[PDB]
Amino acid sequence: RDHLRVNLKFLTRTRSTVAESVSQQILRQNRGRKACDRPVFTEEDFQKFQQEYFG
Amino acid sequence: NVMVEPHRHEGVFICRGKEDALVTKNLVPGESVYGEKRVSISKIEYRAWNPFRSKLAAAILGGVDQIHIKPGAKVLYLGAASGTTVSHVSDIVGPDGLVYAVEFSHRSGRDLINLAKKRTNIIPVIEDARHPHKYRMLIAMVDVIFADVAQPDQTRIVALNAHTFLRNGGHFVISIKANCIDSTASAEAVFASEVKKMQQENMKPQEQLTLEPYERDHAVVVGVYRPPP
Amino acid sequence: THLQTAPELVDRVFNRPRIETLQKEKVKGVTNQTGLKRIAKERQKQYNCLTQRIEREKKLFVIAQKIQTRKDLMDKTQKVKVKKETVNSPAIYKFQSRRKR
Amino acid sequence: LSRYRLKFSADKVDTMIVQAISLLDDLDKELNNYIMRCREWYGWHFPE
Amino acid sequence: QNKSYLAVRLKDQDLRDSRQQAAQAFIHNSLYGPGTNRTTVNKFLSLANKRLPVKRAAVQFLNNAWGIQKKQNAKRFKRRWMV
RNA sequence: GUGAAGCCGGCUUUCUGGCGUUGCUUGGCUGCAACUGCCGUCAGCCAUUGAUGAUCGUUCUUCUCUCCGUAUUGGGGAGUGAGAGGGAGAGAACGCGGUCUGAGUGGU
Repeated sequence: RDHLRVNLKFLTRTRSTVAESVSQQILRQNRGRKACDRPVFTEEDFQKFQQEYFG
Repeated sequence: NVMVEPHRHEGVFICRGKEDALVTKNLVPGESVYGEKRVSISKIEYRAWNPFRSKLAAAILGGVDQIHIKPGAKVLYLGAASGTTVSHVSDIVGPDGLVYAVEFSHRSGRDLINLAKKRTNIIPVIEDARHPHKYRMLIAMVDVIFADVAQPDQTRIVALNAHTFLRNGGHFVISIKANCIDSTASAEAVFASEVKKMQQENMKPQEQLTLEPYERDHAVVVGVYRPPP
Repeated sequence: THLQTAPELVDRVFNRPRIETLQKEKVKGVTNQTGLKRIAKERQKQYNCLTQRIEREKKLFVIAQKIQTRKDLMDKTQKVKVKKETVNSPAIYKFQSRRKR
Repeated sequence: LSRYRLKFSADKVDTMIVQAISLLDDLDKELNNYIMRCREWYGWHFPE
Repeated sequence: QNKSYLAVRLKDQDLRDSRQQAAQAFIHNSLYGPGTNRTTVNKFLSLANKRLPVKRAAVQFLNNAWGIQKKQNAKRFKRRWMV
């Protein structure tokens, strides 16, 4: 008996995946905590104002 | 409640259900080597193979085409350490096969002997892999050489061992850590240099796979030694 | 062609059995559709518990350091704050250098 | 050869330390049970 | 994904070693890098011309890459000058 | 645990019983054998329970099967048949499950 058709249906239809938020949290704990392991107003506005207004 | 799927590599299975685990058939039923959990199906017991701790398991889950470790095969294992990966290899080769576990560290050697007591197909060799002539009496001609020594001249160590104990047409599986070979060079640059050095001896690398999800800066190279004309 | 497997199995990198393997082997265990849904739900529960325990570890690591950092403050030696406390990290202090007599 | 390399000898092994003191407790429990039987059975003849 | 899988011939991927390149760069900066006292061969050979009984110009008087557009305008101005 | 009802045969032994099947034979309603195969008939003997306890108690999946056969979508029955599940005892591996603190004390 040839199981190729049956095996293909069971190896493809049952498709499931863990979330990205789940996977990324697991992979960072595996990394470790050691040092080697772990990874609108400017000064121009203020300066020019005090020259013109209070200078 | 478990459903078991055959894996593409003979002697390896994959276990689903409550657990997402890659498993091998237990050679010694009822025994756990390093605390791995076991499941039974009906009569047949399987042991989980941790990809985070082992590098061969990571390569298998990474999509490697060939591992060449098969039932009834002789395997020379360089860098046995405590024997976590050795125990799974002993499962695959079965009673017919033999595993030669070479480890230089004394503390890791004590764990091998306890494991070797319970498994008849494991032959412990507490020696230095840089001198294959110092243990030639114990090892006959083998089929596959696995090297996981993580040491800068790994290529020369394998070649010395391959010349003495690996048959013509035999295969080798080598794990390379990029930062161990050279810490400052890039990983892909380091891996290509080792590929060049393998070609200098009569070794033909046939494939290369990086172990990104479970490790970092690691690659596995599978090739043939002295290929037949 | 090089892997001798079906094109659909190329997508699943973790297990892609060969053509001759597939027509000579049989999947073992639960094979009914209703059981497979129950199988899928078990995966979510275990992975969620793993996620929850990991996040608990991260918080407990931070809490222990802050209590330890507060304990270091109960010292007469002069100190200067170099960083403010945050949710993830405690405040960092540098102490004056005197040998313990 | 592996035992020789790891300095395993008959003197260095401490398994007999663990075995002896486990047996030493077992013999004490056995001795207690049997002595009570001598005192109880012979107590019906000479309780004093 | 076709991008993940790559097929390469054994002899082509052999390229220059990055470790070797760093070794060459160290020699270059040690001998001809910033902080050294180096001159040009044209200037070095022109020191003899300044001391001769009859002074001459630089050994190589023309600079090829100093200017190209400026060179053409000088020729244009010259032709105008003869009228 | 319940508490009064169950079961109804054997061996000798005539009528030189019949009814049958299964193999070989046969010119022939021919013979030869086998039966752990049925229905008798004719007389004789033998044995013939229970308050000192009659009667009555099991889930699933399957096969070894078997007989009726509704043989076509069947049904039953007998299985020291296998296991699954439940109860009791004896072992092995693993888990709950995580090993106080850290610079001051005494004399003068």
